[PDB]
Amino acid sequence: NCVADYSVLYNSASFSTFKCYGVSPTKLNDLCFTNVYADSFVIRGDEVR
Amino acid sequence: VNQNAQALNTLVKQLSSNFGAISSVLNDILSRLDPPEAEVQIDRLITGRL
Amino acid sequence: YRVVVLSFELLHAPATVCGPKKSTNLVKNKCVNFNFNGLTGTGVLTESN
Amino acid sequence: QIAPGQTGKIADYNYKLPDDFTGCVIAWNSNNLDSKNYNYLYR
Repeated sequence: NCVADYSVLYNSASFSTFKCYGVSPTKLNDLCFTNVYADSFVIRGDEVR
Repeated sequence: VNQNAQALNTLVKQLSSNFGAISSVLNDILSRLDPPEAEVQIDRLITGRL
Repeated sequence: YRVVVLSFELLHAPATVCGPKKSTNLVKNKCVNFNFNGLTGTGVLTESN
Repeated sequence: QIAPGQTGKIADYNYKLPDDFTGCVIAWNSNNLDSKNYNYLYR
């Protein structure tokens, strides 16, 4: 039920990776979704791959 | 006349096929992906449609 | 490492999470480029029966 | 960001390659020579 400005996220240098697979990240401002789910957890840095 | 119809109908049902691309619709690929990756997928469509 | 995974439902249903873009007024009965909900194309728009 | 067709702060605003770049990107650590330092400007 909202507007998601993905440019705010993608422009952040805090991210060590910002890897978009089934979409290209510039298109996130052009697209629309019927659901979005954020997953959220901690791992060791060698396990990000 | 039935064979000239089955030919055009089956030619158009092959627009619904993916050929293993991420979508059957060219505009979906061109909405979802930037050109460096979209061209990898559209070449699936041009290979399968041709 | 703090991991966020933004899973997207690209599946066909009503628009629910959207990109940071202004809509514009709909034109009927004339040739127009269009986008609805990221469904991009070109066409003539008319009242359906 | 120093590759063909990339996006990011350099790949938009400072240095961008064509999607079909022919050439080679050669890079090395220079902390031993360039660090002191704030004369290295970017957008």
